[PDB]
Amino acid sequence: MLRWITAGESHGRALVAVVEGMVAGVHVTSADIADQLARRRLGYGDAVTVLSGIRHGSTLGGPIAIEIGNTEWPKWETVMAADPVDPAELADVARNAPLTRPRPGHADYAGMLKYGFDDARPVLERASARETAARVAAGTVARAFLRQALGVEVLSHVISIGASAPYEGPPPRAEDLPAIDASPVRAYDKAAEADMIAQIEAAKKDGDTLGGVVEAVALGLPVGLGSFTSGDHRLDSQLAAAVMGIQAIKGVEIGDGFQTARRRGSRAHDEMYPGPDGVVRSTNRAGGLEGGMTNGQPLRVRAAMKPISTVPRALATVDLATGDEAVAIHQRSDVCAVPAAGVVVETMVALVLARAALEKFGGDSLAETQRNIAAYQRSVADR
Amino acid sequence: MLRWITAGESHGRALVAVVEGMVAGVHVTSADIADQLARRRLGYGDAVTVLSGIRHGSTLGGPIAIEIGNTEWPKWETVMAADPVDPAELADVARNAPLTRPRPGHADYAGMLKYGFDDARPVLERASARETAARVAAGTVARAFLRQALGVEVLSHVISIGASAPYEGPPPRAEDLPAIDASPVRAYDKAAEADMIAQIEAAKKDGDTLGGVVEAVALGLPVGLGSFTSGDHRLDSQLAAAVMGIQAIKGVEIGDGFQTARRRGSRAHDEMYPGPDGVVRSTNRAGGLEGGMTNGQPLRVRAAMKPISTVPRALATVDLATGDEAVAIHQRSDVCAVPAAGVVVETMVALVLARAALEKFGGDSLAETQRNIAAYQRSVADR
Ligand code: NA
Ligand code: NA
Ligand code: NA
Ligand code: NA
Ligand code: NA
Ligand code: NA
Repeated sequence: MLRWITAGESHGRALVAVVEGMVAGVHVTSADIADQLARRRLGYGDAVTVLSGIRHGSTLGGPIAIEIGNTEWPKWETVMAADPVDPAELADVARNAPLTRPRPGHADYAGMLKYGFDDARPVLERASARETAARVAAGTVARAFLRQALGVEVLSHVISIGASAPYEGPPPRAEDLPAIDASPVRAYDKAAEADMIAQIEAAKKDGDTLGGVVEAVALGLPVGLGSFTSGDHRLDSQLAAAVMGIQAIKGVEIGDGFQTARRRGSRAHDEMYPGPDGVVRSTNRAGGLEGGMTNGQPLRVRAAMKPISTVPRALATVDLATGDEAVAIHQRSDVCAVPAAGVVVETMVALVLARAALEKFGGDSLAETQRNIAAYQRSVADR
Repeated sequence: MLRWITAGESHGRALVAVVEGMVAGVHVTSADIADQLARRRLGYGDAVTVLSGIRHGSTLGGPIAIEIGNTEWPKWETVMAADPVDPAELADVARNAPLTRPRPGHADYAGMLKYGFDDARPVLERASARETAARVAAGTVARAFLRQALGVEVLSHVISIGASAPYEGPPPRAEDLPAIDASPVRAYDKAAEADMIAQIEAAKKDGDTLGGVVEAVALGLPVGLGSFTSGDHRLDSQLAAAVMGIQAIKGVEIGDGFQTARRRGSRAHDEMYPGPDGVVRSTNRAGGLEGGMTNGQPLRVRAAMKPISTVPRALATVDLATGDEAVAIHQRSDVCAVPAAGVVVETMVALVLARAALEKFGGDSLAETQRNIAAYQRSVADR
């Protein structure tokens, strides 16, 4: 089974992603990884070393380990040293001071209590969204597989930021990605773009921060990934887990999501009609999933992100050392990370889709998986 | 690790739930199970046999197997026979006729293609929401554990059905459950109740069907279930998987969810203040989770359900046998199943919470787990 794991602290030496269970023969390079890491850095308001699992630009079949360096490591090499440091030397280092005032909205408080820590540092170092870089590295392998095996593309666009009027037009196609990635807020629609940029400008002036909604779209999927046989096998379950597990995400929808719940059955679903090469539909309210399976239509997954950067001077907290009232201090200064969150959602979607495809189509090498896919597609067409 | 699995077809002999990894010593009976199954039958518009794992009303520590009979089995005992039946005898049975016209919105089409079936019967039998009965049986064990180990209660109430004005007042407490369960639409609020009942009456008159939004609330949780250490360990990920995997669910939110994404950082989070016995908060926008962990506040999980019963004569489909146009025929006749969906969401929430509690607190018997919980609570209080 395809599996992924990330490791690293925000201010540690490096991050590591390991992907286990990918077939041999998938073409992927350090340059591909770096490119996706560059996309994760997009938005208005990462030295890669492949350590294992890839040879001469082709996966080997074994575990793929990717390291992502921390460029600021020299500043942190004592405070975040793996090995013991003389506590007296450490006592003279201002950077190593105690963080005992948890930020509302973050892991700090619950993580400190959970693990019995008197300092937020060990919590925030691992909880931080810097970890999504390691996710994106892993996701690159999944992306390559999906394209080479299935001709599938995963992209995203931003629906809303702050109080912007949500973009409710049709989703983009793959060929629209260059224009989206060139948008300061990775919007597909120019009117929504302007509205969102205005929201960011206003927040920036007010010294405030914003969240937003993003949509990942996966195109070209075969019918029948996921299953109806149990709750855990439904692809929507799997996608929900992968997307909700992203830092700052507080909601996930498939297709028209919560709006579908307000609609009558007569207008809620996607009717089917005859076509040359199979059943066709004129709507995709379902967002490409029915009964837990891909149905041939674009997969559409939406994620709601809370504002992720803490606001200066606004939020009351408690100094856990004393029990006294305090005010929370920020660790990040960006007004909005929604555009980049879209890229992270793409990654998580790709990983789940790749896993589901390997579950159905099997194989130990790409050529084998491809034969299996072709035979399945033939069997469907011959219906 | 606590694990659950369901088995059964809608018109098979019986359903089975198996729960593995529950501690010995939890008090739970067949009558408790039947009571929760009765709750699953609530809403305006199940013979239980415990086979293993419980002795004299106390769990044994091994796998708990619960069987739920199908009262209509005699009608289906040939059509759904496990063993071969003479195809000629079968050919004279109208009930065994082919279902080759997939219902929009259901598993039928994708499941037929996935598994190479020329009949929807094997798909709809397993995909059907009758399977949620087996979930509720399993969930009863989880509920008992949560109450006995942690004093935790899980309940639900309905937010909206069809185009009703959503209830956005405060959530109920445990002591409100009798009033909610006595409501025809399991609403906490009388004004919202009337609005929802009107929606159902209008749909019923029009020969249409409805979906809706429900909120599960879990009260009394300790701080620090779930973790920030990876995407899969975040409790919101786990809850999202469990809830989105329920039939007909198309969206999941934690706390204020998608609305949080429209708010500024200054008004999006729950500030902390000093209190006698620990940090206190005046808001719960987060819905009881921060950084993937319980934070002490009520857990609030919302689920969006599409309308789940097919509408007579409305939906075009295709006869897969011929390629000809057709109109979809329904398998269920209820206008709205939202109130009951709430009960199923409670179950899935309970199962995930019980699993997370056993992960942190360990133990093989309830008394052992309880000692571990008490010691943790003491250690927190002694901060
Ligand atoms: Na780590
Ligand atoms: Na190959
Ligand atoms: Na679409
Ligand atoms: Na079964
Ligand atoms: Na015990
Ligand atoms: Na609350």
